[PDB]
Amino acid sequence: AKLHDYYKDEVVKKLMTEFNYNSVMQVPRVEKITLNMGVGEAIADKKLLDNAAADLAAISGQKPLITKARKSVAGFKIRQGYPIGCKVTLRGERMWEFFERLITIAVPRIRDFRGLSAKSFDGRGNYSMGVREQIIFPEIDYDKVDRVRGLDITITTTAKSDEEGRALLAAFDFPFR
Amino acid sequence: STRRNLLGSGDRSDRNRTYNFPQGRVTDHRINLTLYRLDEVMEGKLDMLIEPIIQEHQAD
Amino acid sequence: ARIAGINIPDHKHAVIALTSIYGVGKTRSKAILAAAGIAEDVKISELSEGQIDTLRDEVAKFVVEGDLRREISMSIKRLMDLGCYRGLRHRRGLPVRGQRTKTNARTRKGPRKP
Amino acid sequence: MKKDIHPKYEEITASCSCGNVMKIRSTVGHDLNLDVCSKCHPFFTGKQRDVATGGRVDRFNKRFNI
Amino acid sequence: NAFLEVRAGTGGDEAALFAGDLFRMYSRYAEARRWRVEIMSASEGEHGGYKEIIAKISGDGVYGRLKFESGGHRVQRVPATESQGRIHTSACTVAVMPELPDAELPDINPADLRIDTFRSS
Amino acid sequence: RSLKKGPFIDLHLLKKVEKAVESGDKKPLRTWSRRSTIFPNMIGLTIAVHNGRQHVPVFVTDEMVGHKLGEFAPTRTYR
RNA sequence: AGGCUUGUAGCUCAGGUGGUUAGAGCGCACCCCUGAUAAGGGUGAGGUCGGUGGUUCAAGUCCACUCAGGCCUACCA
RNA sequence: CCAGGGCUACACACGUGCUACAAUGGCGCAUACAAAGAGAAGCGACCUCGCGAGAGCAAGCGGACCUCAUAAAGUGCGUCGUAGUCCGGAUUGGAGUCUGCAACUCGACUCCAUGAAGUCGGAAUCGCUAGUAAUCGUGGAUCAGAAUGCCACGGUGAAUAC
RNA sequence: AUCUAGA
RNA sequence: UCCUCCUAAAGAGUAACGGAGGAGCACGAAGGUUGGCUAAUCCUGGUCGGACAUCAGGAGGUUAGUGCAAUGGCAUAAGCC
Repeated sequence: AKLHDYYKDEVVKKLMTEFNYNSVMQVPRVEKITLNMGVGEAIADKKLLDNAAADLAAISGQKPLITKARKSVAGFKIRQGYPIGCKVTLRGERMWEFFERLITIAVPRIRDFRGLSAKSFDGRGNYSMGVREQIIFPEIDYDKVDRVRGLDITITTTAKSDEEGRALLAAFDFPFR
Repeated sequence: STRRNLLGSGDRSDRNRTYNFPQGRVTDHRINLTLYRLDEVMEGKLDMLIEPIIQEHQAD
Repeated sequence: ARIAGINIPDHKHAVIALTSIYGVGKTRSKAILAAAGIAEDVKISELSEGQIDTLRDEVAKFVVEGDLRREISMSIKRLMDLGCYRGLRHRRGLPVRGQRTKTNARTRKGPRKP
Repeated sequence: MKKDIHPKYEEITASCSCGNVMKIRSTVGHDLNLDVCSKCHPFFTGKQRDVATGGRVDRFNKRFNI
Repeated sequence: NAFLEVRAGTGGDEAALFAGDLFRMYSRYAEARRWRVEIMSASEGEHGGYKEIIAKISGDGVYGRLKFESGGHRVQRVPATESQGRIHTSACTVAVMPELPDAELPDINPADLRIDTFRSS
Repeated sequence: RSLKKGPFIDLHLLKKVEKAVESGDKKPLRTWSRRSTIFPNMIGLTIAVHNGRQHVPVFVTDEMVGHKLGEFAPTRTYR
């Protein structure tokens, strides 16, 4: 929210000075964020994904979709249509607020922290990182839960290539070692 | 036909060596070698055993 | 109560609770509670945040949970790259400090499998 | 969003010991205590100290002294 | 390559236990010069060692290095199965047969075959 | 862990290093000294330390300074 | 020649019908009993399921294709 | 005769031990109660310094006097509440200290971090009838240093034999 | 159940 | 007995102890209607996660799917919800 209101004035201008766009709508703007959590171990413990989706409902804002096996594989004992990973594609106001709550209280609480990498770009302008635990989010007690469960945030931006998207996030003082 | 000729009668009449542990001595009957080794024979190291036999086999 | 990584005790006295941080055992904890000035048999349940702020910077003096793993691993990985005696012992998992290796050494050399 | 399937999104107030308050919206419950944040954290001094650790000859010089 | 084959002779328990210790001797010799040794068959003894142990040794000129070991080998020692502690004399016998590979056993050449077709009875 | 007063060397090694200062580079300098530490001025040299039967030549580097010479010459040769 | 039926641990066999998981006796390795061996007692490893290719989410199994073994038939002239 | 290495190597097996698995216990403080020994190119107070191994000057004593030498289990008071833990201490990283010409292969000991295997152990199996078994500490020889071994000493102190 | 063969 | 292809000679039909394969069912919804949607397989980045689980983007354009044999079809979709 507040760094959306920092976006619309100083990050738009902050990139209009840099990559000298003759238009304004050529500036990147972050489309959405898709928190995945591919729990996998619903094949053996069926009631695991109840709490594994209930975690994303409290980390993010809203209620998660629980997704299914596309084509069935015998490498992992899943039949097609089996609930194997829960996701939330949050966007709008809640994506600015989850991203704002990401770089403020969630990134610096990572244990044995190096700084987020910069090679986690797909060659398109989309940043995708993975987090190990839950407890970089304050909504988890560390005492109420019992599982080593973690997710992997996927930041989707409308930049053309990732030379541009690294500038878009690094204009939000995103860590980038 | 050949194995019977090479594998001897089995009995102790000396047939092509001894291995004398109380004296410590080894005697190959041909090229009447008198090596006193028996720890330098019982882990390989029969280089000195075989080598004068191949010399006195390339003698003919 | 989140100093240097995690630190979650439960009704445990404070010097025993601060051992949980990698990089401080019993002594260095009494150096914390000596310097930062907390009584020893208080609990981190009782220990409020206006006390903890004197400890989140006090354990931060000596190298703790985070940076000490790459300190230690940096020294080990140094020794392997030297190609000295001891790095030639760290490559293999044989005891560095000159122990018996004929009979003992199942700590360094793993379980008695083969 | 939809109604009566989503959890609450109460705007709560944050607090670290550093002195950096930014109130924010989540489902933590009542209050937010912190110790580090986007500031007051070694993102810029802890990413400086982990690099420089080598150097051995001046160690040997710290034992002769003459 | 060669077939090293140690049969135990006189002293059927003790020289079985000693043919174990000639097989370990050339076993220790073939490992020195880096030759492959492989126990193709081994009739074990009663108290250790073997009554016969035929083991193919391959390598680099195995036969010319080891063709001289065929024959007996008389063994003077105090045995292992000796409760009175006196010397007993035994013998092991070794053979060394060379590699001698295979060629096609029939030449099914029908120009050698006189085909005689006659009436059945 | 050793000898708090005086990092230890031998004169037949040390003066050989002193002459190896002005000699430029050399072939490996046949020394049997293992009980000596490596002074920092030996960097660039290639002295060969006796392991017991052969002299292994080892290049003194900035990492390998306070250690002794016999660190870098493994005696027993396993599998 | 076809027709029917084997092939699974080092050996002898189940497991195959019934598609998702490999077992038994003996042998073998290790430790006890014993003066020492056998017997015995305790502990353990050991398989890509004859090689080849399809179907299937997955082949030891199901269908072809063979390869090595076995039985039966091969008659009227 | 000499220098370096080795007898300390490590896919494993066997023998004897030491430490444990804990709450009749661990830790912190205060405190009590011995025997037997050794000591001069030795034992070494006292006092100071060092977190600690120890370092500086150094009194005494070839000793019933001087030195190692604070005996520990014990008792009192807290504390931890059954957790692989305030159990256990391997293993490792760093800095040390002593002796010795010399501590890399390969010494012992301290401090700080480390904190693994281990929850009484299969078939079998050994010692032990009383100050014994068990447990607790101490001393000597060998020796520059270097014992969990050996040789000795005392503390507490059983159940059992039809 | 057995314990070969050199006083 | 029945279905599909080839033989079958560009309508239909057409034999052989000719070459290849399936059926003796399934489904109260896998039927109807309205509304919505578009694959397979690779590459890049990503928590354990792996060549092969879920995510995001890109390439590709039916190489997918069609309850089951093959042919014919099928995006207006007959495939998916």
